[PDB]
Amino acid sequence: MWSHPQFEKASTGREILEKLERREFTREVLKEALSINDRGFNEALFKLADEIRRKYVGDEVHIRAIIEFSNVCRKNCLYCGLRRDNKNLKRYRMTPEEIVERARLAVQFGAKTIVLQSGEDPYYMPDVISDIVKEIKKMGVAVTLSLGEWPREYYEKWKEAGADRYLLRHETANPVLHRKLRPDTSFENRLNCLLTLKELGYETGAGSMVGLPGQTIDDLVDDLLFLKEHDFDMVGIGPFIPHPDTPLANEKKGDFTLTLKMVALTRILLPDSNIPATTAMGTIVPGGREITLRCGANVIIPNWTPSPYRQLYQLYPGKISVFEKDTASIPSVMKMIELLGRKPGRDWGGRKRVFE
Ligand SMILES: Nc1ncnc2c1ncn2[C@@H]1O[C@H](CSCC[C@H](N)C(=O)O)[C@@H](O)[C@H]1O
Ligand code: SF4
Ligand SMILES: [C-]#N
Ligand SMILES: [Cl-]
Ligand SMILES: [Cl-]
Ligand SMILES: [Fe+2]
Repeated sequence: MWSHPQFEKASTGREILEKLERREFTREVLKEALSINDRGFNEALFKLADEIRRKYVGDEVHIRAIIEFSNVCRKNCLYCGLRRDNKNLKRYRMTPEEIVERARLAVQFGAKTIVLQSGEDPYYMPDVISDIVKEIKKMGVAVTLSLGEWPREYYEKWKEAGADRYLLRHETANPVLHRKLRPDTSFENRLNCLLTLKELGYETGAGSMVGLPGQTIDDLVDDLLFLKEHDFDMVGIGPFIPHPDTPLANEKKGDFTLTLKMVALTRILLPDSNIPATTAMGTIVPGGREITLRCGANVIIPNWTPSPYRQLYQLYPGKISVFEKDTASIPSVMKMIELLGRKPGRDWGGRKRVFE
């Protein structure tokens, strides 16, 4: 019987980069790009993604100020510190006046988008959110909501109240793992929400965690292909960070390099999308968001949740630095952007269609 030797690894890695540069995004090519463990291949992939980012989204790093206004959640996701079964966390809700005034302060510090994010907290839904959104829209900025899965009628009310964008990370495109990790719901529910949000005219954001328990490289390829299929306006990617007060406490943490390759491939697949350097990337490696901004990301989301709430929004350990004042994050990220040679966004930074 005759032999079947593999190709040399250097020549394989060079061929994969060429396929990516020519935009031949077959499953095998995406799988091999995520499986190669070579510093020189990875650096060339990050440079390709940085090139694409320069050409189709430019040098602005858009600043979105987030206010995490309630840590109450009716769901029980196995990865999240806010899951309802975690009784070892003090819960909070901000008043609408606190939220609106905190948003006004971020606008005065120069944020051109306000992100409102919460647990799935029924107290607010739908009418308290609508009132808050109407007040923030009078400040002349964009509004992004990130409130979870709700009925079409609620999404429609919030669009009429003026909301521009909605971030609903898809978490994992594998439906069997999705149901195991999110026992209240399903990938079909999550996708139907994203489809409803797009049909209503929101700019929509999806995106997965990298390194979840049970997730394989083939699953990460399916996440990339799902993102490509829908041409999402925004994509939020970060590593899974185990939380000690959850069932996943003892599982492996998501790997930084693999997550950065996911960000880089997402930029290559979706050249004009908005891609944050997420909080979780800054949690796992010192300077992690700065690195990610050189590997295809073009958005940063400074934490604008005020004390004493901000330290209770404990999605994962290490998320909040207790050492600086709760107005430090917007000037800090502006300094970071300056030192990278980039500039803050000039307008609201909505996704544009310039590729093709
Ligand atoms: N342990 C963990 N590690 C990393 N990211 C996590 C995490 N737990 C939650 N997250 C991320 O935090 C995001 C926001 S949770 C708040 C918004 C809303 N309840 C929703 O679920 O969409 C989730 O989309 C998820 O990707
Ligand atoms: S990920 Fe969102 S829905 Fe799930 S428990 Fe956390 S806050 Fe609730
Ligand atoms: C999220 N950053
Ligand atoms: Cl946004
Ligand atoms: Cl921050
Ligand atoms: Fe985020």
